[PDB]
Amino acid sequence: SKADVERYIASVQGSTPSPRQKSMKGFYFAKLYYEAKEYDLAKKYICTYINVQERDPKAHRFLGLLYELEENTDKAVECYRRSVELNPTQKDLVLKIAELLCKNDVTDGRAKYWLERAAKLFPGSPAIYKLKEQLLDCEGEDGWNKLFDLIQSELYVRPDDVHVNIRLVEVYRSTKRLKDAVAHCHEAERNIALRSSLEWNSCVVQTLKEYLESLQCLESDKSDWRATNTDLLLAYANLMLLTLSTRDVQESRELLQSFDSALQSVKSLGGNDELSATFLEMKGHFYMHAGSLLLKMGQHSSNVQWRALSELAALCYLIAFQVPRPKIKLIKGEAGQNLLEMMACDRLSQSGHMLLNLSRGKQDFLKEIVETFANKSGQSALYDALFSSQSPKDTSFLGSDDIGNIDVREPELEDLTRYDVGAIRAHNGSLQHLTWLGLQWNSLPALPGIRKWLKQLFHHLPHETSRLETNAPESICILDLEVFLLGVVYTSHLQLKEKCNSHHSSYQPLCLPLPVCKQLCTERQKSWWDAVCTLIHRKAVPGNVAKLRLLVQHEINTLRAQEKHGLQPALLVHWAECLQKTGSGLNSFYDQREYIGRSVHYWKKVLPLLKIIKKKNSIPEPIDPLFKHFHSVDIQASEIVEYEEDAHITFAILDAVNGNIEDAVTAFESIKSVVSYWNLALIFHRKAEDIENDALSPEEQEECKNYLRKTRDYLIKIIDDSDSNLSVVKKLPVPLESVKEMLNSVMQELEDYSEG
Amino acid sequence: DDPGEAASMSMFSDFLQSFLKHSSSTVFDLVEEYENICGSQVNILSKIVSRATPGLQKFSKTASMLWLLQQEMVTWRLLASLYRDRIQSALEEESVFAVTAVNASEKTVVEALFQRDSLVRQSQLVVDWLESIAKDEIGEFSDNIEF
Amino acid sequence: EIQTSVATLDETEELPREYLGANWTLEKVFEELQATDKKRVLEENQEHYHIVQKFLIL
Amino acid sequence: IMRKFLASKKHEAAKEVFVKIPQDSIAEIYNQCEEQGMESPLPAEDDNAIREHLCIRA
Repeated sequence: SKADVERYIASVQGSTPSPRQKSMKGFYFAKLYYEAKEYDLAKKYICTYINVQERDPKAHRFLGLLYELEENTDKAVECYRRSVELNPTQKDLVLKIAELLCKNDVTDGRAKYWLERAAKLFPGSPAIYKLKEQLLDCEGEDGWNKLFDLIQSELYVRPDDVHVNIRLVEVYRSTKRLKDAVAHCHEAERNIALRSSLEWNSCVVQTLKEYLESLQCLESDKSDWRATNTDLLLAYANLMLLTLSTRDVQESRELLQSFDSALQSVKSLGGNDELSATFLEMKGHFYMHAGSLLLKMGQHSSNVQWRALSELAALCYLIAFQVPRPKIKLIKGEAGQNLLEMMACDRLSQSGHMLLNLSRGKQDFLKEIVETFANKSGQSALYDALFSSQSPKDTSFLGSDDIGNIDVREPELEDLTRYDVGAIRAHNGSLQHLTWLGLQWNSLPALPGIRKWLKQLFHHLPHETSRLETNAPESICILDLEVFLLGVVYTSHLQLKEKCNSHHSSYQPLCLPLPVCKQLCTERQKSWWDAVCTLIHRKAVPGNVAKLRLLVQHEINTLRAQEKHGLQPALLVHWAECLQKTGSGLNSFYDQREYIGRSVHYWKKVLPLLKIIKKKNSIPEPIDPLFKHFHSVDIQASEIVEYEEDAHITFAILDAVNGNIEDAVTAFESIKSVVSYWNLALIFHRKAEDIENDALSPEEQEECKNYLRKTRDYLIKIIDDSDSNLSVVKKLPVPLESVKEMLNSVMQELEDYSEG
Repeated sequence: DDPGEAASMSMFSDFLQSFLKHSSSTVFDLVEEYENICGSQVNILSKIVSRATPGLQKFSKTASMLWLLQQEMVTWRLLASLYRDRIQSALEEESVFAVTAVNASEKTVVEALFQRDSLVRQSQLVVDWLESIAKDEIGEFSDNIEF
Repeated sequence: EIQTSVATLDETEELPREYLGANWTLEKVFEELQATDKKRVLEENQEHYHIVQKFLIL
Repeated sequence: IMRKFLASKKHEAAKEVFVKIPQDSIAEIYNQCEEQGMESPLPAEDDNAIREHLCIRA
């Protein structure tokens, strides 16, 4: 407090004899008064130091900062100016003089002169762009010319996302340079860091309208009007994606009703040009965004029945699936990934996965939708829910559409497997999109195509890394990214389960649409993913490379289950299970051995943690964890039997996949699970396939028949245990009927071997 | 004809295969490898000039090539320090709202100065640089001094 | 910095005012390096890498 | 180059250039049309060029 600074300065001015030695402590005395907010006592003690040390730039800078905290602009500037005179290395203080002059007087030739000096010390600086902008808007018509040349010449360096591109388009539109405004949009839209802004897309959509509102009946304009409507419908579809994701329900209505109005003006152009092609695809995006708006209404509308919103949303996704994918001929020169192919695959992925999240666990569900709503009553119920009955249906795209020519076909999973491989190109490997697809596939019995997606996004990586107890970015493989995404999906799925453990409805989807599903992954999971992407694709900005490396080198300890990893036991089981089920699902010894190798790595990290819980000890949680612990999956004291069975089964599977067959047989015959019996049957059937039947000895033929007998007599045990206990069928990795398909074969393979 | 003018003919590929190994996110690793390439050829040329009979006028180019690549080596060393500091400072300057302690010693005023002051920090990187040149000219020799 | 921040007491001798009163800049050092009588330094301060070293330091 | 050699009465040098053009090339110029968002013949410089190479062969 003041009184402690006063007591210290009293005893320190007692322990000082001469006046000049008291002044020589004045800098120190002044800082202590400033740290009590005693600003005039700070001023009084720094001036009584300066009057004994006229040439310290730090004492002058401290007196300037005290005048800045007294709003005394030119005295702050004069003490800063004097500090620049006494040490010219202070580039920062040259810029701080330009701040406090342009914030005092915009006409001041000193403001313009100190900005001149700041620019000549920091080119490419948004703080210096902003201090020029503030002078040149005040230089009038003579200002406007200089402001145009400034905007062009400092855009050409790429600071400043969003702002300067909107301010340029304002200045074109106010001067009625409308084709110049649209031509700037035609260049600026090539920047992905503008296409992500709601503000930019709002300006683009409104600039394209104001240009159409200036075109005429001329045969030039019959081409300009085509481009500008293709641009306008694509800009509406991206603005609608952003508005669904970032704004309210009513903000989403008024935009969708504006997009409906812009489809209705193009709808007359029955033809075969790229506006005819864009219009067809944009019917698909309109109904996808309308189905997204109905489920976004359900997310907030506390008094509304989820059936009516999800029925009208299922109709919307059925239309948004059945809109045919563009039949492009992409040409042998154009390295441009076609936008209509990527947007059609993102549509067919999102509408297809949303149909399967709404039909889930029902019968005739898409037929409830078609027989009730694929008609002009359903067309009204859809319009009167989306827009309300305040506008005409005759003047609307939706209100005058067809929705009667509809198919009843559910989305085929191999078609989705090919549309995700387009959607992930549109989303550039975004973790929110990869987690969203992961949760849709985690609603099905088949595994997500993560290996397809990762070898598409990171094709310069090895699949495994022979250095698992290391954390360097130079040792990353696909399996660290596969494990990472499996953990982001798992921790997102449990944080959906535990929301649905309240008031969930059979007409509410378990996963909401991508433009409606709030953030799934943590900013730490994302900060690792975005840093991995930025390092591998070498987008790493200078200096920041070191921060990105240190962050990436933090979570590789976590992911590979290294020293003090802090993971939940059930997440390490889920990683072992998913890699085991993926490894055996591949026609490749090298892939099997890498996948099952990484599964066995996690099982050999699980067995120690189980041997904490089997004593009724807890495990230490991280205060911030990369993957959350969840008490709705914390391992119970009984399950520590099965998580000590399946671990050794997975060792015997890896060691069979090593060629360690007699170790693996000994392991399986010691474990005596039905999963062990199935791997014994496969090992002994393979030991009849590895006998080349072109004139064998009777000794080789009788060991072959003894392998077929060992196979038969282990396939039988799987029937014995399964009709003795109908739970055992749920550890079996195949249909019980395919145990009988193989057993019938292995009996024919023994009885045909007996008529000679 | 000079050996030095024949021996340094690789460095135009060697710098290229070093550039095509790196990126804008490994742009200092590139200059540290450029110093290792120049320092390797300075080592080779020194291991030729130290074997020339004094006054054999052919080795004039070998000695000029040694000094040229020795001054190049330390100019890559200079670049690898000063442009690292200047990029780190330009990424930290939004953050450092420091406060001095009432009870600080000379050491901890200077521990604060070398954070506060890029002119003092870059001036010491020139001292460290110039002291490293004199160090590399001393090498193994300290224990060969008869008194 | 030390004699601005570390308030010593009862010390009655000065460090020389030619060194305490020294204004420094990087440009100045590379003018003083061109005012020197040492002819060697004046010839080395004209060769290609010593010129690059001045400009990289600035 | 064949137009230059034929006008220069260098019929064998024109035949040396005719052998530098591989005999698949007329069909390869159609292969490069049908895959990728072109027309039914390869463009109007190249239809005329195939017609000209067929004149030179004749």
